[PDB]
Amino acid sequence: NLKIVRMDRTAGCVTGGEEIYLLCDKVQKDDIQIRFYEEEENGGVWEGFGDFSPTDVHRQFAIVFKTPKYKDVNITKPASVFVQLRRKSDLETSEPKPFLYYPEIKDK
Amino acid sequence: NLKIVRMDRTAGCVTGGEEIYLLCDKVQKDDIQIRFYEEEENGGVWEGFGDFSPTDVHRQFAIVFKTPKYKDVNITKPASVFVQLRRKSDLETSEPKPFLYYPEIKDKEEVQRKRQKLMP
Amino acid sequence: KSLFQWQVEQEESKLANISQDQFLSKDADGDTFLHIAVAQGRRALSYVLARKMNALHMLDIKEHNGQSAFQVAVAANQHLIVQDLVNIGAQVNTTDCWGRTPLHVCAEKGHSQVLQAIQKGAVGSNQFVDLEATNYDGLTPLHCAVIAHNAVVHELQRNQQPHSPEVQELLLKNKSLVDTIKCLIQMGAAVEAKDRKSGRTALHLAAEEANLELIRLFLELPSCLSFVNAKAYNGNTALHVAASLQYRLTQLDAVRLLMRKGADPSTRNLENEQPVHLVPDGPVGEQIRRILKGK
Ligand SMILES: CCCC[C@H](O)[C@H](O)CO
Repeated sequence: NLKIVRMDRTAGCVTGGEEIYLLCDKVQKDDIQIRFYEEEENGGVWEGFGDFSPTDVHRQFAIVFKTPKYKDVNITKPASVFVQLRRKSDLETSEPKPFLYYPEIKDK
Repeated sequence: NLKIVRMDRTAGCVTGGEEIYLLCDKVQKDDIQIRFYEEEENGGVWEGFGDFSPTDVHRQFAIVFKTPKYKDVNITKPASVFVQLRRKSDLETSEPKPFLYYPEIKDKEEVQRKRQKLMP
Repeated sequence: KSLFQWQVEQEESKLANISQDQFLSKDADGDTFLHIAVAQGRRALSYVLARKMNALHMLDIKEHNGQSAFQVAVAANQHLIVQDLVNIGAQVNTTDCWGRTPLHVCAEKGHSQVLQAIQKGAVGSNQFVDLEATNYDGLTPLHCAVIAHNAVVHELQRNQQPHSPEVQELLLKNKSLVDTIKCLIQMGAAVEAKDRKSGRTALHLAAEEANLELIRLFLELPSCLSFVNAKAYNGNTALHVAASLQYRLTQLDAVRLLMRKGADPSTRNLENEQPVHLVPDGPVGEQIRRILKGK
């Protein structure tokens, strides 16, 4: 299975691009994704992916990545989403952790 | 051999107690220290140690720890120090990484700034 | 007729004048008159300016820091003014620009009277106080209070001088933070709430510092046996943490206290380790080992 053991950040600005350190159970650097998602009553989810190269996977037990941009960069209230590890080869996922996207401060 | 691969913070408040994720080459959880240090003019050395328990060492390849208090919490300008891994058993050290201690920002809510304001 | 009733009716006698363009206007910092009055502790003036801003539904105007006048009063520790503001409907469930709720600010600073003010004001304004709100660090207000108290305790067991302006300040903050924690719990805060970063409970957080006063406080709660063996994301319990610590003068007593109040020494973390497997080498770990095995 997959498991997120610790994350140094569980909130981020909707603009994305912010660096996060994630500690995990053993993964393989070319078979791992970090999936952000948000399930509305809808039929097809919103999703975004953590930005990192395989070299950012540290000794199979940690990943340093940048947050994806949230779907709406113009929100005025924080949006609660989820983050999970996903394996590319068999699409298995870790249990989801809550992640908070907060509004951008667009002045100066 | 010891090595700090990367750290999620390269600066922190002089007050210490701030959580840092450090990625390292392989260590043993009971035999590792994180040492902040600063050479001083009289030839002495200030040192402070990252605060963590062995369980905060993640699978021998990462350490989550709290920064030590800097030697002087009353500085008005940031102070640069070095941070290194150190093995307790043989006192081998990693190459150092830069770390910046900055002054405590009192009253960030700007309460006192408003008390000084004037009204009709 | 109490004095406050006099100065209030007296206040409105002096500023039934201002009016409506001058106190709704914002400073370069975004501060209105109420923000400043609140910060200065002008209870009578704050009451009047608030009532006039409230009628226009402009009570919760935020400055450049994302702080309403109510949020400013919280930070300023003006619990009298706080209660006045929340009573007339000031939004309790809000954040500043750093993502902190008024409860979080109370928790960090140990403003228990402010916290009690919020509780009363919310009752008299039909407001729901979200005790489990998380800040940008994934922490509930209880979490913040515990971490703040750990820092105080850790320092008290380190500074060598009573007469210091800081230590007497630390001593009072030691008391105020515990009072704040008690208030939060009395208000219904979940001790078993987990930090979003690591899955630590308030008990876990206390155990990290071998914080005897807080460990004792939490373990006395009715739900003690329901969270004493709670596991963080890495599978560790508070007993795992206590047994493994860098030497503190209160480490042994923390382990004893956890054992005595029902912590399970056979619990295993993700790496199948029990607390006994985590003890430091040498005599100290041996002493901890006996406590874990002994009755
Ligand atoms: C501000 C003093 C800098 C200290 C410096 O980082 C270490 O002594 C390097 O030897």
